[PDB]
Amino acid sequence: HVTIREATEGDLEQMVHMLADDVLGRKRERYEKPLPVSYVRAFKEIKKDKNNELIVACNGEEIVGMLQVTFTPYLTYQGSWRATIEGVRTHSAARGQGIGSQLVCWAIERAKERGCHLIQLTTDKQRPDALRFYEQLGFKASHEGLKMHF
Amino acid sequence: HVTIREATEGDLEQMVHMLADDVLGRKRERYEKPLPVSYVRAFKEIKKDKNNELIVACNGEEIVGMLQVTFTPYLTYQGSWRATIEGVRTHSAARGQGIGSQLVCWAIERAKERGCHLIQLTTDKQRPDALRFYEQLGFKASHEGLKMHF
Repeated sequence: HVTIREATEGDLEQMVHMLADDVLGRKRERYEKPLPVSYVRAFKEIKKDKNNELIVACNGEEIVGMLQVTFTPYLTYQGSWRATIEGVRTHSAARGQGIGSQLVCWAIERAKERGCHLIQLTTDKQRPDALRFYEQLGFKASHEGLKMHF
Repeated sequence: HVTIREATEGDLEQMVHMLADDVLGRKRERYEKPLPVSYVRAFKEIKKDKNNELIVACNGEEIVGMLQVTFTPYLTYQGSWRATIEGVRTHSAARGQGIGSQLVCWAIERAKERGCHLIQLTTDKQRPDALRFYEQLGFKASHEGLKMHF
C-alpha cells in the first residue's frame, strides 16, 4: 500500500540515493551529502515547469519508488500530446511488491487527464525484466531506443 | 542544397502534408484544407515553448525535411538535460540527398548549445533502414522504445 504524489524538496535526498543505488545508475549518478548542486538545479527547473513532473511512491516518509513524466505537444497523430515516462525506479528492498506497476498506472492516468493520446518510454536493454514489466502493462516495444552521449 | 531553420506558421501546411505522406504516418494523420484544428493548435503550443522546437530543411520556400526536438531537464545523469528528437521526415522527392543527416546533425549541435549531455529518439522497428541511418551518425540502440496508444 503506497501513497503517490508529486515530489518535493524533502524527497530529493532519497530520490538521489535511489538513482545512485540502481544497477545502471550506480555508474552515472553521484550520491553524497551534501547533495551535488547539479541535482538541485535540475529539480528546480523541473518544479517550475508544470508539464515536467517528478512522482514518488511513498510508505509514509519512506520513498519506495519514483519516476519522471513529461507532457509534450507534437504535430504527429494529428497534433496529439504525448506523455514520456523516464527513469522508473523501485526501492531495492521493495521488489516484487507491485510498487512499480502502481506508480506507472498512476502516471498513465495522469497523462490521460492531461489529454495525452499516448504514453511512451525507453528501457535499457540491459535490464532483463523491464521489457516484460511494460508489456504486461500493455505497452508495445514497437521502437528502437537510440541514445548518443556527449 | 538546403538551408535549415525553425519552422513558422507558413510551413505548417507542408509539414502536415509530409507527415500524412509518410509510409507509417499516413495511417495516423489527416491532411486537409483547411488543416484540422488540432494541427494548428499543436503548432502554436510548440512555437510558444522555447524548449520545444520544430525544425525544417528548406529548398527555398519548399520544405524538404523536418523534425521536432525537445530540450528537457531530468534528475538522472546528475541532473542532465537531454534533447529528444522526434519524427525526422524527408520529402519523398528529395530522398538520398543527405537532408536527414543534415537535420539530425543540426539538432545534435543545437543540443550541445543548449547544454544537453545526451540526445535521444525512438525509431519505428518497421523502418528497416532507420536503425542503420542513426547508428552511422553515432547513435546506439541501447534501449527498447515502448509505446501505448489510448
